[PDB]
Amino acid sequence: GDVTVILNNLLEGYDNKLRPDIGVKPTLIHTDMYVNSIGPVNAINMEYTIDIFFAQTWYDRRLKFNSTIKVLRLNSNMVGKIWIPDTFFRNSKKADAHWITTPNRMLRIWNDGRVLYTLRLTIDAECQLQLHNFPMDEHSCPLEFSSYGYPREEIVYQWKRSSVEVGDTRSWRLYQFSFVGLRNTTEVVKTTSGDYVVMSVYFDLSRRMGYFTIQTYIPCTLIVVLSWVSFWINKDAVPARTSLGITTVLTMTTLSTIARKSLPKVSYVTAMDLFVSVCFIFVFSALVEYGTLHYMDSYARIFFPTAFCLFNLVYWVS
Amino acid sequence: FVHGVTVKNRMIRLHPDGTVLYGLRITTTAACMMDLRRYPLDEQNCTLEIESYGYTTDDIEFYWRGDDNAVTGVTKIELPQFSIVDYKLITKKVVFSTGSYPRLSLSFKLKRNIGYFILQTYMPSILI
Amino acid sequence: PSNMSLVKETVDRLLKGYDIRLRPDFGGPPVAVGMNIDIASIDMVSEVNMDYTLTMYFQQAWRDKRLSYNVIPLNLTLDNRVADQLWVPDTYFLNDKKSFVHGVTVKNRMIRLHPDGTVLYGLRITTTAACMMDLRRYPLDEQNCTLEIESYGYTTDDIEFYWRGDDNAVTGVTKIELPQFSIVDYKLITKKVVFSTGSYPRLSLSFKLKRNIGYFILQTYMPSILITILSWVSFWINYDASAARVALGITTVLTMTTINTHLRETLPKIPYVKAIDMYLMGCFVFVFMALLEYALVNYIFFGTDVNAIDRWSRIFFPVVFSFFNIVYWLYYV
Amino acid sequence: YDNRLRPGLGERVTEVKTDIFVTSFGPVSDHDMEYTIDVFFRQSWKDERLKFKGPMTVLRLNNLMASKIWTPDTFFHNGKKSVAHNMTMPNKLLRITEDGTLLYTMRLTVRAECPMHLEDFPMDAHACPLKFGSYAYTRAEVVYEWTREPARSVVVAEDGSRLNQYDLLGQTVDSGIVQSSTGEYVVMTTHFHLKRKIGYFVIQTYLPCIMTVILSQVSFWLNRESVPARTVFGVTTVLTMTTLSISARNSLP
Amino acid sequence: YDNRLRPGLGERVTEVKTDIFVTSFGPVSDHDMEYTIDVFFRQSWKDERLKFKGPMTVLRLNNLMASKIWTPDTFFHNGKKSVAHNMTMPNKLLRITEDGTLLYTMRLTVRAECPMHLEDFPMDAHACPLKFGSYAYTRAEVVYEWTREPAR
Amino acid sequence: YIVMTQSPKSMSMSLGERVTLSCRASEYVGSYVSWYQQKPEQSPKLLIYGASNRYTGVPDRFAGSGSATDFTLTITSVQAEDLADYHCGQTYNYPTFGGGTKLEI
Amino acid sequence: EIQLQQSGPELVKPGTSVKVSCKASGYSFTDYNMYWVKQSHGKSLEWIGYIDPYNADTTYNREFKGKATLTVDKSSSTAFMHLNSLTSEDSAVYYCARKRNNFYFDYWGQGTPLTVS
Ligand SMILES: *[C@@H]1O[C@H](CO)[C@@H](O[C@@H]2O[C@H](CO)[C@@H](O[C@@H]3O[C@H](CO[C@H]4O[C@H](CO)[C@@H](O)[C@H](O[C@H]5O[C@H](CO)[C@@H](O)[C@H](O)[C@@H]5O)[C@@H]4O)[C@@H](O)[C@H](O[C@H]4O[C@H](CO)[C@@H](O)[C@H](O)[C@@H]4O[C@H]4O[C@H](CO)[C@@H](O)[C@H](O)[C@@H]4O)[C@@H]3O)[C@H](O)[C@H]2NC(C)=O)[C@H](O)[C@H]1NC(C)=O
Ligand SMILES: *[C@@H]1O[C@H](CO)[C@@H](O[C@@H]2O[C@H](CO)[C@@H](O[C@@H]3O[C@H](CO[C@H]4O[C@H](CO)[C@@H](O)[C@H](O)[C@@H]4O)[C@@H](O)[C@H](O[C@H]4O[C@H](CO)[C@@H](O)[C@H](O)[C@@H]4O)[C@@H]3O)[C@H](O)[C@H]2NC(C)=O)[C@H](O)[C@H]1NC(C)=O
Ligand SMILES: *[C@@H]1O[C@H](CO)[C@@H](O[C@@H]2O[C@H](CO)[C@@H](O[C@@H]3O[C@H](CO[C@H]4O[C@H](CO)[C@@H](O)[C@H](O)[C@@H]4O)[C@@H](O)[C@H](O[C@H]4O[C@H](CO)[C@@H](O)[C@H](O)[C@@H]4O)[C@@H]3O)[C@H](O)[C@H]2NC(C)=O)[C@H](O)[C@H]1NC(C)=O
Ligand SMILES: *[C@@H]1O[C@H](CO)[C@@H](O[C@@H]2O[C@H](CO)[C@@H](O[C@@H]3O[C@H](CO[C@H]4O[C@H](CO)[C@@H](O)[C@H](O)[C@@H]4O)[C@@H](O)[C@H](O[C@H]4O[C@H](CO)[C@@H](O)[C@H](O)[C@@H]4O)[C@@H]3O)[C@H](O)[C@H]2NC(C)=O)[C@H](O)[C@H]1NC(C)=O
Ligand SMILES: *[C@@H]1O[C@H](CO)[C@@H](O[C@@H]2O[C@H](CO)[C@@H](O[C@@H]3O[C@H](CO[C@H]4O[C@H](CO)[C@@H](O)[C@H](O)[C@@H]4O)[C@@H](O)[C@H](O[C@H]4O[C@H](CO)[C@@H](O)[C@H](O)[C@@H]4O)[C@@H]3O)[C@H](O)[C@H]2NC(C)=O)[C@H](O)[C@H]1NC(C)=O
Ligand SMILES: CCCCCCCC/C=C/CCCCCCCC(=O)O[C@@H](COC(=O)CCCCCCCCCCCCCCC)COP(=O)([O-])OCC[N+](C)(C)C
Ligand SMILES: CCCCCCCC/C=C/CCCCCCCC(=O)O[C@@H](COC(=O)CCCCCCCCCCCCCCC)COP(=O)([O-])OCC[N+](C)(C)C
Ligand SMILES: *[C@@H]1O[C@H](CO)[C@@H](O[C@@H]2O[C@H](CO)[C@@H](O[C@@H]3O[C@H](CO)[C@@H](O)[C@H](O)[C@@H]3O)[C@H](O)[C@H]2NC(C)=O)[C@H](O)[C@H]1NC(C)=O
Ligand SMILES: CC(=O)[C@H]1CC[C@H]2[C@@H]3CC[C@H]4C[C@H](O)CC[C@]4(C)[C@H]3CC[C@]12C
Ligand SMILES: Cc1ccc(-c2nc3ccc(C)cn3c2CC(=O)N(C)C)cc1
Ligand SMILES: *[C@@H]1O[C@H](CO)[C@@H](O)[C@H](O)[C@H]1NC(C)=O
Ligand SMILES: CCCCCCCCCCCC
Ligand SMILES: CCCCCCCCCCCC
Ligand SMILES: CCCCCCCCCCCC
Ligand SMILES: CCCCCCCCCCCC
Ligand SMILES: CCCCCCCCCCCC
Ligand SMILES: CCCCCCCCCCCC
Ligand SMILES: CCCCCCCC
Ligand SMILES: CCCCCCCC
Ligand SMILES: CCCCCCCC
Ligand SMILES: CCCCCCCC
Repeated sequence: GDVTVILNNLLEGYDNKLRPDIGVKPTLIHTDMYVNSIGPVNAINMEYTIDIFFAQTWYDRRLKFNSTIKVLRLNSNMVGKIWIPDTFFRNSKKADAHWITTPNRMLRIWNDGRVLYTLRLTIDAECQLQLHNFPMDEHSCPLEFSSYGYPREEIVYQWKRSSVEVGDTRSWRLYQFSFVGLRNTTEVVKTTSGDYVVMSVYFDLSRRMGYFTIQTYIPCTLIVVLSWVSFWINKDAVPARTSLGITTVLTMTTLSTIARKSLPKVSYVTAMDLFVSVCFIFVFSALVEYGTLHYMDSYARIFFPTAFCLFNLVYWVS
Repeated sequence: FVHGVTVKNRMIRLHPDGTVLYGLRITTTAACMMDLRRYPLDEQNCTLEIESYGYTTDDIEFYWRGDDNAVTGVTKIELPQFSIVDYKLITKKVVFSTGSYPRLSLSFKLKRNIGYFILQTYMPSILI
Repeated sequence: PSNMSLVKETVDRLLKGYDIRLRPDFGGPPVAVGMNIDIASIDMVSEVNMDYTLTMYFQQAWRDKRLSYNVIPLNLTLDNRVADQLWVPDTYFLNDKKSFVHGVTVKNRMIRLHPDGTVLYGLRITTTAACMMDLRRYPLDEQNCTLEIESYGYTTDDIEFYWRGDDNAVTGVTKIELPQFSIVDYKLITKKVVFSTGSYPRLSLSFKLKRNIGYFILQTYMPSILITILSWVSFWINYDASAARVALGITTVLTMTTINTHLRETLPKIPYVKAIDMYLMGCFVFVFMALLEYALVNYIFFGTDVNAIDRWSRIFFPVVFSFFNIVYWLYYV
Repeated sequence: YDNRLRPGLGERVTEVKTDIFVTSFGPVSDHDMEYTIDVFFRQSWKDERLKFKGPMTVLRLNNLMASKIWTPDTFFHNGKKSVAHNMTMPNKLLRITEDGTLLYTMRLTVRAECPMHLEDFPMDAHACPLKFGSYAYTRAEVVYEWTREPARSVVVAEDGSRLNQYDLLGQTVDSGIVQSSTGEYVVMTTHFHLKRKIGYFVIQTYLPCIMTVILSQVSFWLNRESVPARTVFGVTTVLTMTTLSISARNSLP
Repeated sequence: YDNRLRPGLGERVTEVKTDIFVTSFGPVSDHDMEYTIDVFFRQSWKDERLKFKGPMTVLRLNNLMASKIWTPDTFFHNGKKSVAHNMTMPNKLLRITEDGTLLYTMRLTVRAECPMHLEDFPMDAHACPLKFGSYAYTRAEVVYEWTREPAR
Repeated sequence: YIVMTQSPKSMSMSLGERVTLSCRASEYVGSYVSWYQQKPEQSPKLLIYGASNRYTGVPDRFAGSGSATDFTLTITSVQAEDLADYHCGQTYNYPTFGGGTKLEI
Repeated sequence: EIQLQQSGPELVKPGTSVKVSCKASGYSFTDYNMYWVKQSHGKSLEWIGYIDPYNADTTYNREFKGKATLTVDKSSSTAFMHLNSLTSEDSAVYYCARKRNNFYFDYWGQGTPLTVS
């Protein structure tokens, strides 16, 4: 055919190991992304999964051809035959391309020398979540990538006009957060091997607390009301009062343990930890109130709900 | 493993003199036996034992290029559970029945963050 | 070293001009591929994934005129890498979920060329075969788990399967020692499964595992029986002791339902009711009826005869529970 | 033969008559909002280059010839970590008919993404999709089709259901186009309609909840003078309710 | 060189002298009745085809030459799923002595099956086996042996 | 099989006005619902394929629409050539056709 | 272009079989299935069956199962429908359609009127 001869001519005398314009000028690469879906944000492991269609285009004077054919649209077969930039993701704990049924890669070659190379990736990017206030935490999770071995003088990156072709967010597995937006940056990081141009995409995610309300906040408020109801029970009922108080505080301890299990292992008190601590204070105070009463009730009947509501207002407004 | 997206995370750079700069982005689950007798007040020491497998000291020789600048990025490591107090670079020669081989040891003296266990473990026991 | 050169020449002739893309007797009668298994172990028989991990020495023997030699009298056992240069049947396990040939030290493969042309090709395969289990009588259930060896690309017009050695093809099943199962029986079946692409040969190796009940007495049945007997203690406490009897009742009921939920959470989310579920719900009926018996006693008193109700319960609850056990165990065992 | 060019390049549009035989509809993971399905994914297409005439009309071969010739780069749009089975050999078949038609079947375990709206859980039904199409070739180069009638082109094996808490009511197929900055791509969609079986949750959460509320209402028959008994009756039931709610949320993402 | 043919094929049994150096006896997974072990699985054998004369009496090479020559198809009978570590490079050493002797060691993580009779648990002791041998070659083709005293 | 129902048995409209012909499918048919035009003593002629895709050589005034079971064929401006019997047929299952709407003046 | 020529109109007594042809010239005959549609005067189009010419694989409607037999001549590139045990209701106009793909029938036959009396 007329296309097979073009490919044979292009690959004839083609050094796959050499980048375009090596020793001449840095190779400008324009990268674009289609964020198919931001997968689950694993706050416990400080990582999140993202599925993308990563596209990168560059000019290669070796891959230029003049003929009636305008483009050479090719599958993954030709990806390994020509020079592809060694773009790796700096904050990817583990990433893998898609191979079923065939490798999910595309490669198009224009007459001038444009080489649009796209592939589908599933990156388990590392987002350094700072959950000092949880579950109201808002995170700007990045996704960096750069050439692994080619310094700034040999491979330069740049963002095409279309910033990021983010897909429809309805089908995303992002249950915890809501995708607020995207923002791109391009900075020259210095390291031991040289200076490398790094392009980073920050996805801004804002947490939703509805599941945490029905999961943690509501049970703790209900058990605090269970602590409250002890006051209306007659003071003479020593076993009843003591039983209600102990059941309340012990199940509060259990609820605190499971709520902390939801969180990762981090050494700082969070907002949920503050709320459960205040609930501890309330239930323990009710038990001690009956302890001192046996060894006043109406004052507690007012102070406990009012203190809890005022603390709720102060805590929630923050 | 070595990461392989979008391509195998590997670098080769030939310098004019002959030096071959060779880099790999590596994730290692390294074994670290922990003496948890003082846990959670424990200062664990975990090591990475770099060694040549088939080449003895008569054939290969290791060294940290830069006496202590050969290992960087340790300070920026914000480990959620531990605090990296110190780290050392050691060069030795371990002897097996097959021969003597060069060894590099990268040791981190991690320290446990007591606050998380104070809030999680110690405080419930104290209140109980 | 002369015989080494002779064998090198023979194997070089065998591999010279060998079309791996074409099966033996291509454009001819189907090649008879005999099979024989050596069950190394059966492990991880888990109902949560509805699968079982089977490690086996899977041997296939098939004639191949292209691999026939007559100069050398001995049988040539070649390095396993030669399997990559030889045609082998494209067999697969239709219910396999995750399989692998063992890696160390080398690829666990065996290739043995016989002078007549027979090829003995062996693999050490660890396969997580899918076994859809009927847990209706669990844990007193027999599970019929199968391995379905089939030729993927070659129809019955191009390949045939048979258990080489008939019932003696599969060995080592008796030596298997499952932790909670007893392999009471195993069977070998030869079928011809028809798909839209054609009719393919099939070998079904089916094990009828029988679940050991001893562990479930220790962890499942005996604790619930003891909790029911404990709930019976409330009948021996006078009706005035409201706190004691109520605490005994609610503690027993809550522990019973907690036991049921904790056990069922480990198992998959099957809709139907199991035998262990049947027993647990039956004993929950007994303990909840003990609590409601105290409730009736309290209502009848506050809202001689009440001692009559308490005494009749004191003897009828163990008797009715024993008859429930009789019916249940007779039906299920 | 050039493996890098599709059949009829520059003169035709490569029509691939795909087909699915669901060997087993694997378990549905509501936590991951995905589902597993093992299929005999068959594709068929005309390739004039692979035209022959010999003693036999159809050449049944193995995967080695499949790798040597052009095959469509079909991928699943909502696929997530699928595996092409390889034991014992690559589970693929290639069949070159003398006219040039190729029948290329592969055994796959595709873990497709099924976005579920769990608003009516557990009395909920989900239409789990499975969309597939060419990755590199636009609608002007590779077009997909159902080999049989669309209703009869996705067949599910009778004794293949591996579902525990779901019921495969049926499947419905369709064909459409995906717009992209890269181009227009033909997509074959098939929705498997699953209905969750409420049986497990009746005896796991609904029955415990009903018995707990009846247990709490038992306290209305105890005498009012017995304060500890009814107090423990209430507090133990509320604590049981909290535990039930927490243990019921973990069954879902 | 035909790496598909074992040394002395049709003339002699291939004497393989093997020894094990346990770098670390891994944790015992009594739940799965299995244990992990990390070993320098050394095995040496004579090979007349690999005789040479030169300035060095020992050719100390890498795994690439190990792939090029015949090596025994040793496998662990009770191994479940082992790992042949290959980072940074295949952790194997291959040394050819001038007389034709080969020393071929390799770092392995064998996860082997250890059937436990837990009647006296937790006050119980076990003898976890580590069996290995040729997968394809019978006793008349290759025979294994300990390079030193069996105790040592 | 799938039964196709044509709601307008016979529609009478003047020249140059919007007209919509409906089509109902008993079961799911997806986008496999074609429309055909058949003049008297003549074979059917395909106009709309898929659900809204316009067949080649068809005037732009024809427009199809429909997702699942409700399908409509709309003529923006009826011309003298647009007076014939219009059929809707489904190819999701074995082929079936509707009664056939006839356009009059 | 594509042209489907059918046999001319004919009249036959009840109980006598009849065959109707369908000749295609524009395209390669074996690539696409050939369908047969019956249309009685004033009634809806009714599908009889279709034949896959390459392997001659046939599928029939339940109503016409046994009433009609579909055959093919690849060398002549013709599709034949054979009707047997004809009755009064069998009088209708028959078309042969070419199914381009799952969506539409591309080219229809000119039409073979059938009458019985
Ligand atoms: C230590 O040992 C391990 C194994 O124990 C080695 O890891 C293996 O390395 C080999 C060689 O590099 C890999 O083979 C390659 O696999 C490519 C696709 O792999 C996918 O499928 C396999 C299953 O077969 C999965 O295991 C993979 O997933 C794992 O690997 C990826 C990284 O690749 C990780 O990110 C994952 O997390 C997993 O860990 C993948 O899902 C396959 O395409 C490739 O074959 C192409 O390239 C060769 C090069 O010679 C060509 O000959 C061949 O024809 C193919 O080329 C075609 O396709 C490319 C696709 O772009 C086109 O560009 C070409 O033009 C042409 O069309 C190769 O077979 C193997 O996957 C990997 N993992 C295993 C075996 O589990 C380590 O490398 C080794 N060393 C070190 C230092 O660790
Ligand atoms: C975590 O735990 C590891 C244990 O593995 C600690 O590593 C040890 O660290 C100590 C101190 O840094 C090392 O001790 C060293 O001993 C050397 C002598 O032995 C080696 O000698 C030559 C090199 O000269 C080698 O070829 C040979 O094979 C021996 O291995 C000294 O040379 C070292 O330097 C200094 O030693 C003394 C004082 O210690 C000075 O007077 C000398 O002048 C010299 O400058 C050093 O002392 C030890 O080898 C390490 N490995 C072990 C014990 O296995 C880590 O330190 C620990 N983590 C942290 C953070 O401390
Ligand atoms: C290369 O490999 C070949 C093939 O294995 C070897 O030749 C076979 O060696 C086996 C030894 O196990 C022979 O098997 C024995 O055959 C006896 C006669 O059986 C005849 O009828 C059967 C009917 O099916 C034929 O298959 C068979 O070929 C014979 O024609 C049997 O009486 C034996 O039965 C029992 O023997 C012992 C106990 O005595 C048991 O341990 C056995 O398990 C079995 O129950 C036995 O079956 C066989 O006859 C040989 N020829 C073949 C198979 O054609 C070569 O020896 C080998 N060369 C080497 C290693 O150098
Ligand atoms: C699914 O399962 C199938 C099983 O069929 C696997 O397919 C086999 O995979 C192996 C490993 O990749 C292939 O082995 C390869 O063989 C090539 C050809 O070997 C011959 O030719 C060379 C010279 O060209 C001779 O040296 C050799 O002795 C043979 O005569 C080799 O060229 C390959 O070499 C590669 O690996 C070696 C490993 O040591 C490297 O050193 C090389 O540099 C090179 O990278 C390799 O050995 C085998 O051919 C495949 N087919 C078959 C039929 O076995 C699939 O890999 C597996 N997975 C998938 C996804 O399909
Ligand atoms: C685990 O569960 C699987 C279920 O899939 C069981 O596999 C099936 O087992 C049954 C019984 O073994 C198979 O059914 C039939 O077995 C017959 C055995 O021969 C008996 O019957 C014949 C005829 O009645 C008698 O003449 C003879 O003396 C024996 O008494 C086969 O002969 C049958 O084949 C015949 O019938 C079929 C169907 O009509 C025909 O197609 C055949 O050509 C032939 O004429 C038949 O095979 C059944 O085939 C097995 N597979 C299935 C159902 O898929 C396992 O047995 C079970 N294992 C354990 C350990 O529990
Ligand atoms: C059909 C066969 C079925 C088979 C099942 C057999 C079921 C049968 C079992 C029925 C239960 C036995 C009690 C029946 C009598 C109760 C009534 C009573 O109070 O009687 C007397 C006391 O009661 C006793 O004498 C106590 C003897 C039983 C105590 C056993 C405890 C051992 C626990 C071991 C558990 C360890 C668990 C080990 C784990 C497995 C006196 O009553 P009274 O107050 O004086 O009133 C009468 C006077 N009046 C007449 C004037 C009113
Ligand atoms: C710890 C508790 C122990 C207690 C022991 C006591 C013993 C209790 C015994 C329990 C019976 C055990 C049943 C197991 C079988 C599973 C359920 C089932 O199959 O339902 C099926 C019917 O669908 C429904 O039933 C839903 C309707 C609601 C049922 C709940 C009503 C609550 C009554 C409120 C009243 C409150 C009281 C009012 C105030 C006084 C659904 O099953 P499926 O899977 O989806 O499949 C389809 C159906 N199929 C199976 C036929 C094909
Ligand atoms: C993603 O990255 C791209 C490239 O870095 C960002 O687009 C760039 O945005 C700047 C500022 O808006 C543009 O500069 C301005 O251009 C306008 C129009 O020509 C001109 O009037 C101004 O004076 C100024 O020069 C820049 O042109 C544009 N890049 C391109 C290629 O057009 C984009 O904003 C980033 N997306 C984010 C941050 O969400
Ligand atoms: C008179 C009497 O014996 C009393 C003793 C205990 C009482 C039951 C407790 C649980 C109640 C739950 C709901 O309120 C419905 C009624 C309900 C079943 C009650 C019926 C009447 C009983 C049996
Ligand atoms: C920057 C960029 C933009 C688009 C692509 C892309 N190329 C294809 C080819 C095929 C299919 C199905 C999807 N492709 C997508 C992703 C897309 O556009 N979707 C999901 C709507 C790649 C890179
Ligand atoms: C391609 O050919 C055209 C016409 O022959 C010519 O004008 C153009 O310069 C050529 N381009 C090359 C050789 O790169
Ligand atoms: C699990 C928490 C137990 C109670 C901890 C109380 C200590 C104070 C925590 C809040 C400090 C702001
Ligand atoms: C007692 C009421 C608790 C909830 C109060 C919520 C107040 C609204 C805060 C919204 C953010 C400013
Ligand atoms: C469908 C099976 C429902 C079984 C319900 C539990 C039966 C318990 C019987 C207790 C007898 C005292
Ligand atoms: C729900 C009330 C349960 C009462 C059980 C009583 C059992 C013994 C009855 C004897 C009557 C005299
Ligand atoms: C289980 C049903 C018991 C019915 C008892 C009726 C009691 C009526 C009130 C007068 C005596 C308490
Ligand atoms: C006192 C009797 C209580 C019930 C005894 C259990 C019977 C088990 C039968 C087992 C089947 C053989
Ligand atoms: C030390 C625990 C609280 C004790 C309070 C008792 C009443 C004064
Ligand atoms: C005597 C105190 C009455 C309490 C009023 C309600 C407070 C929530
Ligand atoms: C930063 C350390 C915080 C420790 C937890 C608060 C004290 C219980
Ligand atoms: C790391 C500082 C821990 C603070 C402990 C506070 C005890 C209430």
